[PDB]
Amino acid sequence: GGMTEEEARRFHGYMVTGTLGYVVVASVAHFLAWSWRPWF
Amino acid sequence: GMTEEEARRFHGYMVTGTLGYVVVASVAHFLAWSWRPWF
Amino acid sequence: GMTEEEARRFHGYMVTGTLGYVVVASVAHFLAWSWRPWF
Amino acid sequence: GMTEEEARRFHGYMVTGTLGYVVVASVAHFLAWSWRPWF
Amino acid sequence: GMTEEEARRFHGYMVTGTLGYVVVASVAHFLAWSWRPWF
Amino acid sequence: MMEYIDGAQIALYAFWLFFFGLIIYLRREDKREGYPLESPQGPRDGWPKGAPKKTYVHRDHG
Amino acid sequence: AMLSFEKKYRVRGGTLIGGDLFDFWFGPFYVGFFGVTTIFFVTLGTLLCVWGAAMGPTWNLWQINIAPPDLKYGLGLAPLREGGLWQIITLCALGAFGSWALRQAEIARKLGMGMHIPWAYGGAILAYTTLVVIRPFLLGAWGHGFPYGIFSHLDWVSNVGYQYLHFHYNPAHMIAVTFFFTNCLALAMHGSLILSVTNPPKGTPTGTSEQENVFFRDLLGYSIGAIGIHRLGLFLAVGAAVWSAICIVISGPFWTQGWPEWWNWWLNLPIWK
Amino acid sequence: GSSYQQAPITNQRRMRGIMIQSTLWDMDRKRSATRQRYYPASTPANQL
Amino acid sequence: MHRIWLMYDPRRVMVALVGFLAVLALVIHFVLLSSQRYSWIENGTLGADQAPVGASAPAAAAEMSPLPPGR
Amino acid sequence: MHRIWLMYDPRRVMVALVGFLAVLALVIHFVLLSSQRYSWIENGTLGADQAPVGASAPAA
Amino acid sequence: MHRIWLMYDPRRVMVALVGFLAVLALVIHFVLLSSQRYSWIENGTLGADQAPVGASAPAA
Amino acid sequence: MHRIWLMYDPRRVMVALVGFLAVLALVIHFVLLSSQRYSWIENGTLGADQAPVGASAPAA
Amino acid sequence: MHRIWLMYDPRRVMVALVGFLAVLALVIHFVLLSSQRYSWIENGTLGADQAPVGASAPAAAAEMSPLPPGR
Amino acid sequence: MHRIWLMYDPRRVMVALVGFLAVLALVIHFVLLSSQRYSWIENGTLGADQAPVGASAPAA
Amino acid sequence: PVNDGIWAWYGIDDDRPMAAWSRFHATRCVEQLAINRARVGAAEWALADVQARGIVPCIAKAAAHLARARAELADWEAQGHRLEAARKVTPGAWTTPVI
Amino acid sequence: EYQNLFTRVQVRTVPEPGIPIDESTGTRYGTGTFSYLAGKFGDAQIGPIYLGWAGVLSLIFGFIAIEIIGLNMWASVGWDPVEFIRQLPWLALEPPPPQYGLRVPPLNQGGWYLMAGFFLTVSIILWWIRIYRRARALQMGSHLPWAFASAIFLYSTFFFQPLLVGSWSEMVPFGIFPHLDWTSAFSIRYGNLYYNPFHALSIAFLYGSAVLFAMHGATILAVARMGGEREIEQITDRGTAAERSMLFWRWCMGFNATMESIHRWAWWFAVLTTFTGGIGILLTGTVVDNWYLWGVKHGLVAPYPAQNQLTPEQQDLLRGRYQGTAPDSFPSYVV
Ligand SMILES: CCCCCCCCCCCCCC(=O)OC[C@H](COP(=O)(O)OCC(O)COP(=O)(O)OC[C@@H](COC(=O)CCCCCCCCCCCCC)OC(=O)CCCCCCCCCCCCC)OC(=O)CCCCCCCCCCCCC
Ligand code: BCL
Ligand SMILES: CC[C@H]1c2cc3[nH]c4c(c3C)C(=O)[C@H](C(=O)OC)c4c3nc(cc4[nH]c(cc(n2)[C@@H]1C)c(C(C)=O)c4C)[C@@H](C)[C@@H]3CCC(=O)OC/C=C(\C)CCC[C@H](C)CCC[C@H](C)CCCC(C)C
Ligand SMILES: *[C@H]1O[C@H](CO)[C@@H](O[C@@H]2O[C@@H](C)[C@H](O)[C@@H](O)[C@H]2O)[C@H](O)[C@@H]1O[C@H]1O[C@H](C(=O)O)[C@@H](O[C@H]2O[C@H](CO)[C@@H](O)[C@H](O)[C@H]2NC(C)=O)[C@H](OC(C)=O)[C@H]1OC(C)=O
Ligand SMILES: COC(C)(C)C/C=C/C(C)=C/C=C/C(C=O)=C/C=C/C(C)=C/C=C/C=C(C)/C=C/C=C(\C)CC/C=C(C)/C=C/C=C(\C)C(=O)O
Ligand SMILES: COC(C)(C)C/C=C/C(C)=C/C=C/C(C=O)=C/C=C/C(C)=C/C=C/C=C(C)/C=C/C=C(\C)CC/C=C(C)/C=C/C=C(\C)C(=O)O
Ligand SMILES: COC(C)(C)C/C=C/C(C)=C/C=C/C(C=O)=C/C=C/C(C)=C/C=C/C=C(C)/C=C/C=C(\C)CC/C=C(C)/C=C/C=C(\C)C(=O)O
Ligand SMILES: COC(C)(C)C/C=C/C(C)=C/C=C/C(C=O)=C/C=C/C(C)=C/C=C/C=C(C)/C=C/C=C(\C)CC/C=C(C)/C=C/C=C(\C)C(=O)O
Ligand SMILES: COC(C)(C)C/C=C/C(C)=C/C=C/C(C=O)=C/C=C/C(C)=C/C=C/C=C(C)/C=C/C=C(\C)CC/C=C(C)/C=C/C=C(\C)C(=O)O
Ligand SMILES: COC(C)(C)C/C=C/C(C)=C/C=C/C(C)=C/C=C/C(C)=C/C=C\C=C(C)\C=C\C=C(C)\C=C\C=C(C)\C=C\CC(C)(C)OC
Ligand SMILES: CCCCCCCCCCCCO[C@@H]1O[C@H](CO)[C@@H](O[C@H]2O[C@H](CO)[C@@H](O)[C@H](O)[C@H]2O)[C@H](O)[C@H]1O
Ligand SMILES: [Fe+3]
Repeated sequence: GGMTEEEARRFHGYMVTGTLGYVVVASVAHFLAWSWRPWF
Repeated sequence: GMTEEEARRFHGYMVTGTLGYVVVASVAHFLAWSWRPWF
Repeated sequence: GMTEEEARRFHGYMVTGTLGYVVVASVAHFLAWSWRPWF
Repeated sequence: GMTEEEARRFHGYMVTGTLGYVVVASVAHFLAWSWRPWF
Repeated sequence: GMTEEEARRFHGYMVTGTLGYVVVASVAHFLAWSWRPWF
Repeated sequence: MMEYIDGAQIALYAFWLFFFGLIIYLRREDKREGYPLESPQGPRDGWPKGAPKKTYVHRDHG
Repeated sequence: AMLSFEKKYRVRGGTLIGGDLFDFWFGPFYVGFFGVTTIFFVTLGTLLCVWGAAMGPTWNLWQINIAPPDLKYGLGLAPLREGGLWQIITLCALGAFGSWALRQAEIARKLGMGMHIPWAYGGAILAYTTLVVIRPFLLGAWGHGFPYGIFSHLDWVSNVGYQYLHFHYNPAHMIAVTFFFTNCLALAMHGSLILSVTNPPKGTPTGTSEQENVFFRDLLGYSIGAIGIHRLGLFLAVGAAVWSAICIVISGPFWTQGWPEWWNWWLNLPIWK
Repeated sequence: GSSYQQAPITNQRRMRGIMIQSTLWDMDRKRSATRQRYYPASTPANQL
Repeated sequence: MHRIWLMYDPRRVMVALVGFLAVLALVIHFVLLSSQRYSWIENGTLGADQAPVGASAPAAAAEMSPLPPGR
Repeated sequence: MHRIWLMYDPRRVMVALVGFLAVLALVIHFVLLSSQRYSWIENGTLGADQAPVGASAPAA
Repeated sequence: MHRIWLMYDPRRVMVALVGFLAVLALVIHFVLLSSQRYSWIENGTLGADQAPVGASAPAA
Repeated sequence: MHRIWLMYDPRRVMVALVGFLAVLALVIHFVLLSSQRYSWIENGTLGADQAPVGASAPAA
Repeated sequence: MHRIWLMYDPRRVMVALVGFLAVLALVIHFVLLSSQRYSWIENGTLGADQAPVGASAPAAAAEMSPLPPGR
Repeated sequence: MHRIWLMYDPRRVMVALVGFLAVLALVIHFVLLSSQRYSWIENGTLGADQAPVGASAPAA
Repeated sequence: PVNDGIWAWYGIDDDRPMAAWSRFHATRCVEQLAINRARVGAAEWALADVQARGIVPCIAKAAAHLARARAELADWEAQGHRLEAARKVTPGAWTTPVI
Repeated sequence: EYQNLFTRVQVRTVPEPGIPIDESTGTRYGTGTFSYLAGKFGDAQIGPIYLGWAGVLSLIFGFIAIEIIGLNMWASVGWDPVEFIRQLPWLALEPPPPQYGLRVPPLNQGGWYLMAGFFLTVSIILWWIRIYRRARALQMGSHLPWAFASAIFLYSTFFFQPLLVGSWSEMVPFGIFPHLDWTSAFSIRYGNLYYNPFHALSIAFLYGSAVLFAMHGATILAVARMGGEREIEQITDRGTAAERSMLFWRWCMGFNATMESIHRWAWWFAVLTTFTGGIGILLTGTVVDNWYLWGVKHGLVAPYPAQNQLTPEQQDLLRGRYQGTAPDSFPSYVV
């Protein structure tokens, strides 16, 4: 199957942005968990 | 597989059903919270 | 594989049967709640 | 396979058998209720 | 295989045999009930 | 009443009689091929004598 | 005597040791060098078993009991009355079972067959060698072997089992039992299928590989095929003996508590500790 | 015994297996699982 | 709604229906026969005022005993 | 209703039915024979007023 | 929304739906029948003010 | 980003999703039902102040 | 860095990634749920100063010579 | 040194490396979590002076 | 992967398209060229046999198989040309040519 | 030397079998497919299944039996889904208390057990009928259903022996480790099952089944290169693979089977495992109550020197009681 470098560059734009957005959500979840009950 | 028109049409329903599911879940959680808070 | 109009016919029955069942189950819960509430 | 008039003919007996069975069960339940109620 | 007139004949014996057996069982219950009733 | 004989002993000898009967049957079946044996003294069967060699009918196809 | 087709096959060759010297038959039996050694170890081992019975309390076949030595003798040969006779018989049995396997290899070679049968029998020899050599040696005394006696070895099996309080909880034993039970099921299915196509009801043609594959397919949901069922039967039967040897060698040398408390690791997985 | 009196519901085991006390419970110390061993208290509402 | 028999072969549906009704009836009869209030074979002749109520305690009987005397 | 015998061979139904009725009867007889009230081989000669009854009104 | 039945065969979906609902209904009835509060075959007649609650009596 | 449905066949995704959501929902409900605090079948009618709380640190 | 997607089929990547994150998330929640400090369904309403803490190293003598609990 | 990527397929070494790091990381975390000293989920808020220590020699 | 098998788990893969010189890829290429030319020869012999005996649906598949054998050969010929070009520009490469 | 233990070259066929041999009533369910993994060890086709009326009902009855067991196990850990997986092998659905004998017990004290046992038993009988009908539809002998009847016989003795001794409490609990607890306690209660001669025989055939399948599996693989795995053609049209198989065992141990009759040895060894087993269970607690003492009577038991000797007052002191009922009270001892 094909996969051109413009398709790869378009996919990378979504894959990075989705990854970072998920890490941002997770960062808020840890901010909430820590303010509720710190683990250190 | 799908044409792009089929994907557009499908996605709108998929987003709608997801949002409807999240709405009902949010009401279910706030009912549960008002009954017996977990924090 | 159905035709589009044939899927549309089945969908009408399928939605109506689903909502009819939910209606019956709603009345079952009205009776169960009147007999012995769980909250 | 089954033709549509043949399906419609069969369905009339399925509905009648179901109704007869539900009726017999309804009398059975009301006998059982009058003997020893469960609510 | 089975023809419809031949089914109609067999259905004669089958319904009659069922009802005959049910009658015999009804009498066995009348005797059992007279000897030691269960309600 | 019988002190020594009991139902477990009886059942066990019933099994032994059956089992030796079965071994005889199986040894007759084992001898449908390769028998009677060739020997310098002529043909030999051993014991028990083997069942006859069996013919198989194939199908007429469809 | 000979089977009607046999004479053609009785060539010289395929021996491992003796060459032509022992390359002959006695009635149905092939001899060879390992046939000679087999009969030596069989005769010596048997006559010593009969001597053990003679100096024991009874000739009753079920009650004869030739016991290993006390544990205090360690890895030495005990006095013959005291278990040394069991130790000599054990050497004869090893010599016989080994000779039998190597004789089977000479026979397979003479017939141009693969070596599967000698190796499949090696699974049983492994299990025996584990019970009387490897496990006793790891425990440090020959006295850990089982006694030679038709019921007295069952008393040994019983007591070894309860040395670990509840031997059913041994995890390798569960696998070994599963193999033995699965093997007996598979044997019944394979035996039934072949006989059912070769002995169909009277007035029915002889069946075919297609019919047995179709039947087998809707029994298990997949068709195993003719080579597959023989690979499976060999795998299950020999695998049972190998897992048996594992289950007994771990009991004592490597695990000493009751077997039920081995399962404590499962309760303590951190997802649910 | 001549006749049987029930234990309180909190003394009744919900696992009926006869060897469980030696085969599992003597090694299992988990607090949730230990709490699951017995039925919880149960009271007619008008007695609360 | 009769078109359900065009998509499903009624030969197969009726076996599944008969089997489902069979297990459901048998489950309910066995449940009741094991209950206190509805053990009709032993206690069917009691009036409703004297049939058991509230016997939900999960160990109503002694768990451990000899077998009944063997005769 | 006779066209049901076009869907199912009565040779199969009659055997299946006789099997079902045989097992059903066997189950019901065994359930009764296992009971106190209807263990008729040992106690069938008792009058209806002498036959066992399950426990009345517990903790009355 | 009807195009869902183009994407999936309705003959498959209805069997899966019926199976799922039957099992779910069976599970929920078993869970309730197993509780004390909803042991309805033994205690269905009690009336709501004297039905069991999962609490311990005050002052023991 | 509806073109997600071009790289993934939605016929496969919707079955995977519904299977996941069904199992996860049941796991969460049974985890709650198993807990002291949320054993709602036995204790759902208790008020929020009456509901159980797991034990604190010992000095608390 | 985008050329990593020339090297791997993105349909295989995303499925492996989502499966990895789902399992990791489940594991971390169930590890926490079995702890005492983060048994949040039972004890989530406790304040942080009231939540359980795993016990310290002993009092520095690490030795016993007690006095009874009061009768 | 970049010439090793002609000797070895980068596509396959990367997968093997990611797998190796994941396994090693999970092993070390669970080894620590099972210890006394580093049972950080229960005792992470203890100060370093308060955390457990494995028993010393008696020096006698 | 049929050729490297288990060693593909450790990232040895001498089939992959290569444009720099590599004695390992050149070795694989020389082996696979011979095998695929023999495989093309057998495929066209089989077509000639089945054409001669005339069975129509078999002639169709024999031609389809031959086309696939030619295509799989052409890939190895392309690999051979890449490596042979890289051989000429790279010191210490082989003296015998690829392809 | 090639061992023939796994297949390096599989072949696909685009149309397929799996569409059955001509079969009449019932329906073929699903479309055939190939597994490459199945094709490594055996034949690759994973494919269509037949049920008919008896197969459908067997699955319905059996599913209910499985649900009742699992729901009771899950209820026994208080519906905790974590403890359900963590404790799964220790969980059971447990038979009724002994004092009920054969009477119907309370629902939570064995009533669910008897229900699950009933639906499982009906499901097993309906599966036997399903197999029997399928063997005849494919125009085969009835060897497989009678082999399966031997397994069902042993299984039924876990109902009939409790019936004969007069209590459902004696039945086997549904549960992984709990049924092994029962298996041990059965041998304890009845004074060591090793001395039950039908148990000894059942083991002799269980071991013999492994001996035969090891020998036969190896034999056929050893001649498979000569076509020896085409066993039906070796039976109807004997080849050199059959002749060599006969000569190997003849030259080894002095006697041999045939390519057909080895499958009869196989069939009878497997069948006799469970048949002798069932007889031994039925005799236990009904004819013999202590198998070791039956062994002493019939001379099975090897003598050992005494490990202890009791005095006559110890003989009276060391007799216990038979185990009774559990204490149904929590005594205060204060006065
Ligand atoms: C509980 C579950 C059990 C589970 C386990 C169950 C195991 C069952 C399988 C084992 C038993 C079958 C063994 C067998 O068939 O061997 C072939 C042999 C002879 O073959 P043949 O083809 O019929 O004849 C050949 C002859 O015509 C020409 O041969 P040749 O001229 O070259 O050589 C002369 C013969 C002379 O025969 C003998 O010497 C007989 C030797 C002993 C025969 C078996 C006696 C009983 C068992 C052993 C007791 C002594 C053992 C110490 O030489 C030979 O043929 C020697 C080859 C045969 C060697 C067989 C060795 C078998 C050992 C079995 C060990 C059993 C251990 C328990 O057959 C026989 O001699 C007759 C066998 C009859 C069936 C045995 C069952 C009888 C049940 C009682 C019925 C009433 C009384 C007969
Ligand atoms: C301390 C333990 C006791 C002991 C107690 C018992 C007891 C008790 C029994 C046995 C039995 C057997 N024992 Mg013992 N056993 C001991 C020591 C041993 C040793 C050994 C090396 O020490 C061995 C090899 C054996 C070997 C054997 C077998 C020969 C025999 C079982 C045959 C069989 O195929 O069963 C496996 C086959 C079956 C169980 C048949 C099952 C068929 C059914 C139809 C399958 C239904 C499946 C269904 C559809 C799916 C259900 C799904 C679930 C509901 C979820 N025992 C010691 C002395 N043993 C049995 C026997 O026959 O005794 C005489 C038996 O009952
Ligand atoms: C000769 C003795 C040996 C033996 C033989 C033997 N066993 C056999 C046979 C034979 C010859 C068979 O032909 C038979 C078989 O089918 O084999 C595949 C069987 C069998 N041996 C079995 C097991 C077994 N055998 C054992 C042992 C033995 N089997 C002995 C060693 C053991 C042991 C050692 O404990 C076990 C556990 C089974 C695999 C099988 C019989 C299968 C059976 O009866 O199943 C009944 C059905 C159920 C329990 C229900 C299943 C429920 C599904 C999971 C539900 C799915 C949902 C469903 C679709 C819903 C319904 C909707 C409808 C509308 C469709
Ligand atoms: C509570 O009662 C039970 C039931 O009696 C006692 O358990 C008994 O003893 C065990 C050996 C056995 O396993 C069990 O089946 C059962 O038989 C249990 O130990 C507790 O005992 C105390 O209460 C007894 C009781 O029955 O209430 C009481 O028994 C005596 O008094 C009652 C009247 O209150 C009378 O009916 C009994 O006949 C009488 N029995 C005896 C032997 O005296 C116990 O008193 C004594 C002295 O045993 C109580 O025991 C104690 C130490 O307080
Ligand atoms: C408690 O004890 C223990 C447990 C032991 C302690 C723990 C220990 C350990 C070792 C933890 C390890 C953690 C870890 C290690 O790396 C964790 C690593 C996590 C990572 C990397 C997460 C990455 C997430 C990325 C996501 C979600 C991406 C989403 C992508 C989206 C949404 C894009 C959608 C669009 C697409 C695809 C394009 C379609 C095409 C289009 C439109 C087109 O073509 O046009
Ligand atoms: C005990 O507590 C523990 C467990 C320990 C705690 C931890 C918990 C954890 C880790 C939870 C994680 C949760 C999670 C993720 O991981 C949760 C993720 C949730 C998500 C994503 C939910 C999404 C739901 C979406 C739905 C329902 C969509 C429905 C769409 C419908 C109906 C329309 C279908 C299309 C139609 C009709 C059109 C056809 C047209 C066609 C065909 C055409 O036009 O062609
Ligand atoms: C305490 O217990 C625990 C377990 C812990 C608590 C938690 C429980 C949980 C998590 C529960 C979750 C529940 C759930 C989640 O979604 C439940 C979801 C339920 C749903 C979706 C129900 C839908 C029902 C639909 C029905 C019945 C449809 C009937 C249709 C009929 C009759 C007509 C069909 C069409 C035909 C015949 C075509 C004819 C024409 C044709 C052919 C033509 O014209 O061609
Ligand atoms: C766990 O705790 C517990 C206590 C168990 C609690 C839980 C309880 C639960 C979960 C209960 C669920 C109940 C339920 C859910 O669906 C129940 C559903 C029941 C249903 C649907 C019943 C339907 C019955 C229908 C019948 C009988 C039809 C008979 C038809 C006949 C006779 C006619 C045959 C046709 C003929 C003659 C024509 C031939 C013509 C031809 C061929 C032609 O004309 O061509
Ligand atoms: C735990 O609960 C527990 C305690 C168990 C309690 C609960 C129990 C329950 C739930 C019971 C349910 C029972 C039940 C449910 O439906 C029971 C249903 C029973 C039924 C339907 C019985 C039907 C019987 C029919 C018979 C006998 C027919 C005989 C026919 C004959 C003789 C004639 C044959 C034809 C001939 C001769 C002509 C050939 C001519 C030809 C060929 C020609 O002329 O061509
Ligand atoms: C929601 O769905 C869930 C998640 C719950 C599904 C999951 C279920 C799970 C996890 C199930 C797990 C099941 C397990 C692990 C089962 C283990 C079973 C084992 C190991 C069983 C072993 C032996 C059992 C035996 C031998 C039982 C035999 C029983 C017999 C023979 C009973 C016969 C009963 C009869 C004939 C009853 C008749 C009824 C009458 C009224 C006549 O009473 C006598
Ligand atoms: C399991 C319990 C179910 C309980 C069900 C309770 C009864 C529900 C049915 C109500 C009947 C009226 O409901 C209505 O029926 C008509 C046919 O008459 C269906 O009509 C459907 O088929 C017709 C053709 O036949 C199409 O032209 C139409 O577009 C389509 O919707 C409707 O979709 C349904 O909404
Ligand atoms: Fe075979």
